[PDB]
Amino acid sequence: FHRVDQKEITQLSHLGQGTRTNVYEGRLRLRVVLKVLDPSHHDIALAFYETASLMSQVSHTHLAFVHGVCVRGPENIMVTEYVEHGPLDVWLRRERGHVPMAWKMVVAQQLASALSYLENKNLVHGNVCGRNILLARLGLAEGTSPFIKLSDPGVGLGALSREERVERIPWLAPECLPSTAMDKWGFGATLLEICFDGEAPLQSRSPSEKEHFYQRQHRLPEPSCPQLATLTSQCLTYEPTQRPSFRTIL
Amino acid sequence: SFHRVDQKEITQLSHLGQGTRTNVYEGRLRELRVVLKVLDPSHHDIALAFYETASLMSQVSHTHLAFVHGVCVRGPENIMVTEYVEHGPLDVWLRRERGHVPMAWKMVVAQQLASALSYLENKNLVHGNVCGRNILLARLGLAEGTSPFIKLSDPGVGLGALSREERVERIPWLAPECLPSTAMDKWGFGATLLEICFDGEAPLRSPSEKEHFYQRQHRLPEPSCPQLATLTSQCLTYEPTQRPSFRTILRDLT
Ligand SMILES: CNC(=O)c1cnc(Nc2ccc(F)cn2)cc1Nc1ccccc1C(N)=O
Ligand SMILES: CNC(=O)c1cnc(Nc2ccc(F)cn2)cc1Nc1ccccc1C(N)=O
Repeated sequence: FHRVDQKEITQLSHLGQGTRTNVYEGRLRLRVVLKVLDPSHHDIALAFYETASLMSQVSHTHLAFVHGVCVRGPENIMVTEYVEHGPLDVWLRRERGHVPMAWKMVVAQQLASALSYLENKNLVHGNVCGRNILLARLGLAEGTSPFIKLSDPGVGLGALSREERVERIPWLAPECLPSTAMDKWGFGATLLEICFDGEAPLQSRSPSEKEHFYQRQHRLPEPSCPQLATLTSQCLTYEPTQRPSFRTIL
Repeated sequence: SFHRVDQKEITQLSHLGQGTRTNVYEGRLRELRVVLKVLDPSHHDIALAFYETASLMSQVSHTHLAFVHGVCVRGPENIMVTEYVEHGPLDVWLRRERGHVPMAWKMVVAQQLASALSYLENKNLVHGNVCGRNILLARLGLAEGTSPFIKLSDPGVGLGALSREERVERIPWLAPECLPSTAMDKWGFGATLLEICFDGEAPLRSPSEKEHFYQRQHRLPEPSCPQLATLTSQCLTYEPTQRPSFRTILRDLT
């Protein structure tokens, strides 16, 4: 990745928080988003640099751009693309009950296209969820279509604690609780989240209840949209090898 | 004239901005995404000028003119239900993108605006409120890379119903002969080309200073873009009859 000097960036409004990060709007000497990692252990910083490296070596219409990394004292900052309308799950909740099925199907194909590209290069995202799908275009006007970008996955999944992995249920693949196959589960859980207008299954459950659900191999709900019922059931199987490829899904 | 929309058919969503005696909101029409132009509580003569705009826009059809769905009366509020475009007003977008809007992009917008105005001129219809704020971006042409697409918004409350103070606030888009005809839209068009060339920074100042500028017949700046210098000078002439027709302007833009 490219090294960004702190003199080149300006930090502005707080947008949200990610795993061990704070997300801000900023400027790059361009409007950008700064993902500021908390003062962390070197294993976390390394997992953060690996994500920056991954995202800097890939290029796809539906993957967000990474400008580089800035080290500012104990803070590691990923300088990333600012996407106009921000996270999908937030927008879906605000528009609940008024998002058509045809709109949701365009998003699903766009996400599957980004993930087919990653699968073809044997690259793992590991954090596919509605919060990480950014809306570049809303597709609300007649004769327009939405346009998404999959955000970077942030701190790599391998560096997170068990508690953080439990917090990621139901997007977390069950084999990760104790491969590219994990993104098929994340994709399936995100399609459920989309079908339910940004209300993910198991959102009102405790960490203990979420861990129990996976330990007993309980299966996530069938979506309310019949067009994605078979696809989600095939993606949300506990046996990773039985999940379909993104070429097939797409 | 226009379709009547019952308030049960509309949902009022987020505030987008304000126009002359109006508040603009995003909305839904039973669904389609729309924009609701909510007129302030007004006298009957102001409401009538608002209905006249709704009637005008409902009787015309052009790919670069915004569609009007109809009018809803909600207590003392008159609401024009209009077409929603994804990216909003041109002047706002230009200021945010200042310094990286190429000249070829600005020329597509100019041709598209001249096309809408040639259509109105051919029907002897006056817009009276051509400005960057009223040019709506349906497409930026950036994600797909294929060029912008605009819609000229409705003119809102008819210019004839506004006060002198409101007309002075509309300088430099206001034609000077309107301070105390389709010719007025050439001036508005010319002032909008300047505004576009300057990345949404229009020329001109206090109301008194703007009124003096017109009283002394001072001429607006020459644009920084040499491709539109002659066209703007011809459109921004104080003698209305000396302004070129939109048929001519539209052929010159090719
Ligand atoms: C790689 N780039 C991004 O992740 C990114 C790009 N554009 C954004 N626009 C935006 C626009 C309006 C608004 F109100 C909020 N955000 C937000 C972004 N991140 C987030 C922002 C907040 C919470 C989570 C994320 C995240 N998943 O990182
Ligand atoms: C006839 N239809 C319209 O005029 C109209 C259509 N679509 C819009 N989309 C949009 C999308 C995102 C956003 F941030 C803001 N706007 C804005 C519109 N009006 C305006 C909105 C604000 C201020 C003035 C006008 C105006 N000139 O009336």
